[PDB]
Amino acid sequence: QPMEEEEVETFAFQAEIAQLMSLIINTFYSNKEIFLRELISNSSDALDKIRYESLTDPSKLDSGKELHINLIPNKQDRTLTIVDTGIGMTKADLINNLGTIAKSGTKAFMEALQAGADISMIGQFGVGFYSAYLVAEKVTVITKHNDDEQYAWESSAGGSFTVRTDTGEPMGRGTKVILHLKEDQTEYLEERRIKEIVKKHSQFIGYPITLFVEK
Ligand SMILES: CSc1nc(N)nc(-c2ccccc2Cl)n1
Repeated sequence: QPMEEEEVETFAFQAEIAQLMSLIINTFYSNKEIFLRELISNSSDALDKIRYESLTDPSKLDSGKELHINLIPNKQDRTLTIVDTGIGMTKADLINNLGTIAKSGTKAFMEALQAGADISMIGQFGVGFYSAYLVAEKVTVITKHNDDEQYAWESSAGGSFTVRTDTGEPMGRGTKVILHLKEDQTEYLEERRIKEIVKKHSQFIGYPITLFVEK
């Protein structure tokens, strides 16, 4: 094929977010399983946003009426994908919300964690997404909002992330978080383990979850 050209935007994480990511990555924490509760909570919040906004404007569901979460472990590529049909993010929302803008709870959470707080407290500080780095060496976030095109965000930490127009499979609306798991964290690809953690932490979320198991 003749050479194709793709635009990439590389961003630096806000200094404190980068400090938090390094703390989560480079330090042992027990109870890493809470990463799933945090991502399912973000999906649930996104599904509430489109649900309430569609009450006033039902055409916001032209990109899909079904409001749900799918969990997709892939043992071949060692990824766990969390997909929702929530509100999604515009490119601007994605750049702002996933690393460039200082988050209110970052400083406070780092002090709490170092003082011996369990990693489980992360969600209360509004930085729960970053718990993905307890189990993943790389995270890819694919998102589609009614007001913009589909975008792919990705980071292996190291203080930067990239954003590009997604060349992958289009989604009607919502967000897909792809966790590229660390070699020692493959238990999160096991259906019994995923079911255990969803029953323990994610029972009252408001939307149906479906776990897709590879035969
Ligand atoms: C606003 S739509 C949305 N959907 C999901 N699943 N997650 C998020 C989110 C919120 C904060 C930080 C990172 C993400 Cl990916 N945002």
